[PDB]
Amino acid sequence: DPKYADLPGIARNEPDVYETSDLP
Amino acid sequence: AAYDKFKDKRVGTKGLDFSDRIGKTKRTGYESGE
Amino acid sequence: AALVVDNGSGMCKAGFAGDDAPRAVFPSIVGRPRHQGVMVGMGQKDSYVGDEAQSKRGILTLKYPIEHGIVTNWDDMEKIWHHTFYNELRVAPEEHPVLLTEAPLNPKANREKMTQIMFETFNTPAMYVAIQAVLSLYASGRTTGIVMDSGDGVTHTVPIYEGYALPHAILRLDLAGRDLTDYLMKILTERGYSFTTTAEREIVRDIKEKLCYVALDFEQEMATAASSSSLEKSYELPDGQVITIGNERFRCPEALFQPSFLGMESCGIHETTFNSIMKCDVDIRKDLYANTVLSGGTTMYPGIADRMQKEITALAPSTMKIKIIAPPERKYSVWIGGSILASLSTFQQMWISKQEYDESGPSIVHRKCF
Amino acid sequence: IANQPVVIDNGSGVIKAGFAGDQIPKYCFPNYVGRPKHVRVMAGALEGDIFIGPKAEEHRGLLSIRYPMEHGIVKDWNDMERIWQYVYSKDQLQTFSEEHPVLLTEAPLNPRKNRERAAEVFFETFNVPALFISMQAVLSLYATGRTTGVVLDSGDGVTHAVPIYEGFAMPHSIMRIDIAGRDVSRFLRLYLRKEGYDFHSSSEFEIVKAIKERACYLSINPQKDETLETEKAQYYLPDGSTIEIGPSRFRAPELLFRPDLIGEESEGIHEVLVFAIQKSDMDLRRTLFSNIVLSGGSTLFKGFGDRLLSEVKKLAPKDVKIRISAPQERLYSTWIGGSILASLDTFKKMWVSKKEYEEDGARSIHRKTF
Amino acid sequence: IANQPVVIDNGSGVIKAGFAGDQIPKYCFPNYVGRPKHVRVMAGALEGDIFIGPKAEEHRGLLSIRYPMEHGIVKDWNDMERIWQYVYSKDQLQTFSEEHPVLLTEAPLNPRKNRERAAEVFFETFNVPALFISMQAVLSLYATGRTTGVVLDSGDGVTHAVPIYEGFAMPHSIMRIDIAGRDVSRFLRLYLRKEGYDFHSSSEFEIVKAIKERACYLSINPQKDETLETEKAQYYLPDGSTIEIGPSRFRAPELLFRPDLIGEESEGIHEVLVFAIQKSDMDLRRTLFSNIVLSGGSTLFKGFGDRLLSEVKKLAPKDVKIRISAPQERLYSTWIGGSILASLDTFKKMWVSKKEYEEDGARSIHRKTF
Ligand SMILES: Nc1ncnc2c1ncn2[C@@H]1O[C@H](COP(=O)(O)OP(=O)(O)NP(=O)(O)O)[C@@H](O)[C@H]1O
Ligand SMILES: Nc1ncnc2c1ncn2[C@@H]1O[C@H](COP(=O)(O)OP(=O)(O)O)[C@@H](O)[C@H]1O
Ligand SMILES: Nc1ncnc2c1ncn2[C@@H]1O[C@H](COP(=O)(O)OP(=O)(O)O)[C@@H](O)[C@H]1O
Repeated sequence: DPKYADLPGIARNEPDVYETSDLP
Repeated sequence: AAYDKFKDKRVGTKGLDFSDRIGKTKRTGYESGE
Repeated sequence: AALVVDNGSGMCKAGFAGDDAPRAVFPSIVGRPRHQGVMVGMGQKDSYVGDEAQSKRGILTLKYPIEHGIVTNWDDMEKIWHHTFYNELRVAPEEHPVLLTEAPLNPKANREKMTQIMFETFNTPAMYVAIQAVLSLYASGRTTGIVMDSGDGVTHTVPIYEGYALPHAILRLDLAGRDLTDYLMKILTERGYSFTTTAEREIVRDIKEKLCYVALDFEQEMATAASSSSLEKSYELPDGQVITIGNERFRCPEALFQPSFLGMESCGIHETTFNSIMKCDVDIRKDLYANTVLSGGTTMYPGIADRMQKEITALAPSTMKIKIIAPPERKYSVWIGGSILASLSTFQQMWISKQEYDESGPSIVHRKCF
Repeated sequence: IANQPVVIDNGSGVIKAGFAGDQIPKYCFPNYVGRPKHVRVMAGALEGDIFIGPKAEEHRGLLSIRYPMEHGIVKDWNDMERIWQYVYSKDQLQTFSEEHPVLLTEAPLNPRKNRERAAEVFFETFNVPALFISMQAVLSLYATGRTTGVVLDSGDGVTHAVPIYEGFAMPHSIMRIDIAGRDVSRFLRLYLRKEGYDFHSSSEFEIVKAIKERACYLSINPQKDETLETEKAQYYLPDGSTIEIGPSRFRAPELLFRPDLIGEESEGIHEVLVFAIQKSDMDLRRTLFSNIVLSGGSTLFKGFGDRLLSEVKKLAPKDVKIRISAPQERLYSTWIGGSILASLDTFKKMWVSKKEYEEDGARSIHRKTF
Repeated sequence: IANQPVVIDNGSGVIKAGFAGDQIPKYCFPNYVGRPKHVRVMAGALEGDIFIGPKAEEHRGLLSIRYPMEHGIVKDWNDMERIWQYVYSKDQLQTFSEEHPVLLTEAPLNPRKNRERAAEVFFETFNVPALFISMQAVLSLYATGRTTGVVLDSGDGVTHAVPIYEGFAMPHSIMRIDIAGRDVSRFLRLYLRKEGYDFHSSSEFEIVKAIKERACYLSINPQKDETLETEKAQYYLPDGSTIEIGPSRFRAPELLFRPDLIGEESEGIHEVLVFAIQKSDMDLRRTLFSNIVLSGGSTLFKGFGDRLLSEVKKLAPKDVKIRISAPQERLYSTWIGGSILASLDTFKKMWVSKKEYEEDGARSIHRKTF
């Protein structure tokens, strides 16, 4: 978001959610 | 006198590795004097 | 109303607080004649001081009371102050308070005896001793940066950050202007021109100030100096006799950068500044590199800054920017600092009065140092 | 008066301050008091013996750093009081403490005396209209906008996990461990000493923290990266000097998963998360694995999510859907929650008024704390 | 192996060498390489440009002293290798290095690169059958004949405390500080210049070390004796000149208890001992206070036991029995331990063979060394 982007401690180029595979 | 006291003392040097290796849990050098 | 009096081993710079330049500047020397049992003429002074001792070099034995920034003969030192106050300045020591200057890491005995004389002998209303290196910052108006105040007696490097000194980072070297003069006399004698006597030593010092310069590349300059006779200059003595200094011209000042020549068994003046910065905090090193100040009259050699820049840059990191601060008026930079500090209304509280001396004792000077 | 309440996120590393309604914290500064260690010699030097926030960061080399709070517990209250005074000062928010209510965010399972003394400051020393203490985990849910989820908040001072389901918080399933970001910095320092780089000074430890943040990745398989030759990533110090971190890069952050490395008889961070879920009733366990929320600064390590998910998957039951959601503003999530909660009209009933505290005392805070 | 192992105590001040079984080290010489600074003119004059041990002690005035190792870290490896060559030479042990196994005793928490390079020399330059490196603290326990005890080994180079219980060593409770005997000698030199005694030369610094050993007492109350007028205790220099040491006797050695005097942000020797015990488990703390073992040359100062016991008693818990044990041969304790350990048959299994080193490399030293 461009609003929070001004802050120094922002995560960039990272996935939002880590999840397991649905298929066994 | 100090030599006589420690004369028959032994250590187990099998599997010994003091180094900062992460693999395979905790290690304690010198197992026993068996 | 206050007096600034720098107690230099070579030259005594004295004047009133607020003045731009010192009023009275004379050599700190006492000349006693080599008188025999044979009758002498009229108008004969037992001991000459300053310009008089410099005028009558022929007969007078010139003895510097200060050796390596330490007062060896205190009785003669009092006669220098007496000539400074009564004769040169034309002022009573009872009227004005006196600001004095000390070199860093000096013997404790100097401050103890210094304060005793001024309060007891001269009966001054107040006396404050200041560090020469600290005063030189006031002249440049800089709170941060290291100073290389090289005098006739000793050379010292005192790094100060935002007006805070690092006492552990202070380095003192006995190598100074007076040792360079003695070195020049020896190598000139090897060339042919012999200088032995005290009067001749002073003449060689006057020659040194005129001819001698710092080389950027020592080996390349000596190689070129050996090849061509373009660097060779003539000098006219007090007598009709003329001398050709030759390659020894730029050889004398090299000892500052390579003390091995004189045999000091110490690091060079460029290494002392670097070593002091390494002893300093890692954060402030950047600012010390940016603000390397050169002070005193021993840094008035032509091209000393060029040699210093090269040597410090080699020692310093490649990414770091090294800036040397060398103002035209370095010689009087310490005294001007004293005049600025003495003029400041804040310093009015820092003065030690006669009453404070009588109550506490001479030990009061040790408490009110830093 | 209903003046807008001030949100104060009392973090171990950095304190985040601002008024309710603000989207981001305006004023974020390090949580420590820097005092000058060196002696003042100049008359125009830096004034004050106390430096907080950007003044301390700029003039770090001069100052001696000392953290008042350790593992989210205020050791020195005198220093903690001055930091809250700094929040209200002209440099930070610049408002009267008597006009605005405050919203404080403390860690879970702290001593009762800690809250009592902290409250005394905001009611007695500061005449604050109203004070409300809130949980870190509950605020994170307002920021994320989810009623159901496990909040794993791994900070610099403390790491804790609080499972909250559809607004309800299970107080018996809350797990807290003392080992946090500050312990990894100390553990990395040990590896730098083994390489041969000494950082004894309080200022130098802040550079070690910066080195960790710049160049430190979490290994997915420790035995693979242990065996494989590690790339020696150079870091440039303020002076210019380069340090090769090498294998210590991934060995330092491993402490979070194996506390036996530092030599602490405790569970790993991955065990804390799963164990907290396993303590909850059978019905909710599957939903808690579905709704996992990461927070705190110690989650910012490269490959944190990948390693954590692998460790949770091994400990977690077979054929269960594990979805770990990380907000991009991991550091600022807690404060953002505070602003959202504070903006609500229900907040008027939630806080304890100055008059209410004076009548009942500490008891009111203890009842409403959780 | 039939050939007795050689014990080499690589101390910063003096290297102690001898064969296992020997009651005392036969071969003890200062750890530095002296090179002649003056020019050789006559035929039949002293042969060689390198002087080590008694030859350097006899003709010290001619030579320039240069210590290869500082704080137990080899600065110049070329010089350190030549001294190890001197240990095997006709003047010292007079034996082949390839015939006898070696036992090296380095300080704890030293750089890995120092240990790696040091070992490489004894396998590459010297064709040694087997090398085992041992800790200073562990060897001291063999000499005393105790499995349980805290070993406070304050050497010339480094001061460290290692708590060991019934053979077990807690590696996380080990505390190391660079400040040691050599730093007090440099710190005393500072006071000698302030008093007005110059010792610029590397040979003159060795006289300052001799002055320190002869005339220095540790005050029970430092501020009391600092204020009180001190008796000017005279010392006779090698040439015949008399120097008055005065207050510098007790003000110089105080550095061990107050590192803030030099300006280093480290713990005092008394804090190192107690802090190392406090890190240990609650059950063992009382036993570690009961079993305290002093080692190293820097404990030989008059009133060390009286000052240390007073400082430990203040820091230590109330109603705890504090017994400080001093071996009569404090200086030789570490070497004797090496001889005792080396004489044991269990020592054979501890060895790293030449063949083993060639196969594994540097890894073998890290795997088998503690
Ligand atoms: N232009 C110059 N060229 C060469 N040498 C110089 C020059 N100016 C000064 N010096 C040397 O520097 C020495 C001291 O400089 P000076 O001009 O006396 O300053 P100073 O502050 O009076 N020294 P001090 O007596 O300790 O206060 C002289 O004795 C000369 O040897
Ligand atoms: N990019 C990063 N990578 C790894 N660790 C980081 C990073 N940024 C910050 N940290 C660590 O996280 C800490 C910040 O913790 P913080 O979120 O302020 O805790 P709190 O919740 O107590 O306020 C820093 O001191 C540092 O140790
Ligand atoms: N009598 C003494 N009084 C005070 N200090 C001493 C005395 N004897 C030796 N020392 C100091 O102890 C040092 C000896 O250190 P040492 O224990 O031999 O070192 P290491 O344990 O590293 O081999 C000397 O260099 C000196 O500084």
